[PDB]
Amino acid sequence: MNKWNYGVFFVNFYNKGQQEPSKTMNNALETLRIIDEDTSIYDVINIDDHYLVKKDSEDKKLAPFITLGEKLYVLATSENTVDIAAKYALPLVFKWDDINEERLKLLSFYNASASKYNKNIDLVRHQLMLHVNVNEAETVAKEELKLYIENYVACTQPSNFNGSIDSIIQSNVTGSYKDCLSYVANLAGKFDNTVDFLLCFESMQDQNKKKSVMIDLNNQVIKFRQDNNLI
Amino acid sequence: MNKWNYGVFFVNFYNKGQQEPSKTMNNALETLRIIDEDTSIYDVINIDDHYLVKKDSEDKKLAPFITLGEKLYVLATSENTVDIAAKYALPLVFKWDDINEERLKLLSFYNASASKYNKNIDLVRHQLMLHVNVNEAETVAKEELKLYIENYVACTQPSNFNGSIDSIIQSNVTGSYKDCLSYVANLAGKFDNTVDFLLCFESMQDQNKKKSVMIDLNNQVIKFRQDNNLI
Ligand SMILES: CCCCCCCCCCC[C@H](CC(=O)O)c1c(C)c(C)cc2c1nc1c(=O)[nH]c(=O)nc-1n2C[C@H](O)[C@H](O)[C@H](O)COP(=O)(O)O
Ligand SMILES: CCCCCCCCCCC[C@H](CC(=O)O)c1c(C)c(C)cc2c1nc1c(=O)[nH]c(=O)nc-1n2C[C@H](O)[C@H](O)[C@H](O)COP(=O)(O)O
Ligand SMILES: CCCCCCCCCCC[C@H](CC(=O)O)c1c(C)c(C)cc2c1nc1c(=O)[nH]c(=O)nc-1n2C[C@H](O)[C@H](O)[C@H](O)COP(=O)(O)O
Ligand SMILES: CCCCCCCCCCC[C@H](CC(=O)O)c1c(C)c(C)cc2c1nc1c(=O)[nH]c(=O)nc-1n2C[C@H](O)[C@H](O)[C@H](O)COP(=O)(O)O
Repeated sequence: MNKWNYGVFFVNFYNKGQQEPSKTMNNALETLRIIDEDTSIYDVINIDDHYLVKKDSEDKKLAPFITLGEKLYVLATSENTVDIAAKYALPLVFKWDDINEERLKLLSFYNASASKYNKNIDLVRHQLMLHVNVNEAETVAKEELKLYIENYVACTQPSNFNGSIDSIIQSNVTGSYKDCLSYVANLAGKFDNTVDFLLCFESMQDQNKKKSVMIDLNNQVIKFRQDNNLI
Repeated sequence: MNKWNYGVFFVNFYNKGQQEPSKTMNNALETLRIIDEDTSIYDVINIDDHYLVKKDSEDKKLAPFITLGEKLYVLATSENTVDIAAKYALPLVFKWDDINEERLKLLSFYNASASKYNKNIDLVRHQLMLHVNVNEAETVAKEELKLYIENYVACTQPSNFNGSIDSIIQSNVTGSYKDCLSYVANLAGKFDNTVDFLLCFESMQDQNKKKSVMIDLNNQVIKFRQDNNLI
């Protein structure tokens, strides 16, 4: 409730970045391995696949409901699909490809709508979806995440790709460790400190890096909690 | 006696019919509180929404995963898929709508594939999805459950509502508590007692039976456990 739960997510696509169709998955099976045996704190896994047109037999967009464990959430996909969520008090799951700016404009309607329906959402915690990529070398990390995406937008019809693939990244989480930690736990802030994270560590090719950037942070939260009043 | 597990699923479609627009969603939310608020045996939830053509520009059908907490699953969408799932020796989620005859011919296919990749399968809990209807007057349910499906049916293209949707209902759980129970138990045996349940109590409108069937199960199972010791 000040205590930040952590989850993991994966996109669902064919041959992300460069990785050969079989490889993308073995990596993702490893990402899950850690979860089970080499960590704790990663307590839920998600599967971003939202780039899809979800409409019934009447060209009617379905209600993006995200399920995490017993809990149920709804993707803050728009101003209408977000307003509505206020109505029933449901928490939102912030998109990954949302320039932090614009995605901030949406927890805004969600404070404004909550108001409207005179709803009391002080205990509703949003979920933030970030694409981590940690490499002591500033720049390798960014040119690596610009491959997980550049593929991803082959599918989605992107106008951005005229002037924006850098911002998404700039919005996402990358660089050395400390600047990664100090960036998110900075961003939490711009979200009135009301979010939990679903962070994709799949741009990261060097498995050993990834396994190390995972159990590090585990051993970090597991402590931060322990250390001072959590569980 | 290995400790069997239970989740809860929800179907996802609009203007159900019989249940007006925000009728369903308002019941849905009531299921949800049952879980959070008065139960302890419902570990996860799910929002089935199968009837889609998870295609893309390239027309490649997307890997139909399903996630239940920190664990990954592969929906028995077909015979290949199951086979593919056989490799990674990932569990399967048998779906509420395939006729028990196909939620079996399919399980059969898995095990063929699996012990044909050397992937040990012993300890692999699969997951059964069934709609439920409970009320002493074991004839009611079938009507209010026949309804739901009859209210959904249209899209999917079921090899039967041009005959009747009596197989599907036959496959799911209609009748009366005391009975129903004994019957799914009877269904677990058809899969070497290594299948877990995902129960969607959303056929039954009277929300009092709902909260009762539910809390009825709960206690009854957490009692069982506290007994033969497993919690
Ligand atoms: C490595 C690749 C990318 C990783 C990205 C995600 C990593 C997880 C983030 C770790 C959190 C970290 C703690 C850790 O290092 O152990 C961490 C860091 C590094 C920093 C700089 C600040 C953190 C913080 N963690 C928390 C936290 O867990 N809970 C919290 O309430 N505040 C935290 N804060 C500050 C909050 O803003 C503030 O303390 C809180 O709102 C108190 O409220 P008020 O001011 O209103 O009284
Ligand atoms: C936990 C499981 C939940 C239960 C599942 C059974 C079905 C529940 C249905 C809940 C309906 C509810 C409607 C309510 O009561 O008013 C409801 C909810 C709770 C939410 C979050 C969204 C709804 C929605 N209902 C509708 C709807 O009825 N019709 C519609 O066209 N869009 C609806 N949407 C929104 C779509 O996002 C939108 O159509 C699409 O994004 C197009 O807009 P744009 O692109 O511009 O964003
Ligand atoms: C009311 C709405 C509909 C509800 C439908 C979903 C829930 C249905 C109830 C099923 C759970 C129930 C739990 C309970 O007892 O409280 C339940 C029922 C009703 C019945 C009839 C049998 C149960 C059973 N539950 C378990 C169980 O949790 N674990 C177990 O190992 N065996 C259980 N069994 C027996 C196994 O089949 C048995 O272990 C095996 O056949 C023998 O193994 P071996 O070959 O090694 O010797
Ligand atoms: C947990 C994170 C997600 C993983 C990352 C996303 C990338 C792919 C992950 C799994 C890889 C794998 C490929 C492999 O190992 O060779 C893989 C898996 C595990 C699964 C379950 C399905 C795959 C699949 N790979 C491919 C593929 O490369 N190409 C393709 O055309 N279809 C692929 N499919 C689709 C099926 O083969 C089939 O076309 C369809 O599902 C049949 O459904 P229906 O007939 O019922 O509609």
